[PDB]
Amino acid sequence: GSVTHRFSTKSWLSQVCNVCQKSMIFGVKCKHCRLKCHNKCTKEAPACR
Ligand SMILES: [Zn+2]
Ligand SMILES: [Zn+2]
Repeated sequence: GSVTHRFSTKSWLSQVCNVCQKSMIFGVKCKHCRLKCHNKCTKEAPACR
């Protein structure tokens, strides 16, 4: 079928990117593995195991 995980958007308030970690509120939820990362930051964040 497809091994592509679907990401979602989230922005609480006091949350920080789990990749570059900076002043902002950007987060993405990856299923199959369950991870959090900037709106994208794919260049920094690793590959969804
Ligand atoms: Zn980031
Ligand atoms: Zn995943």
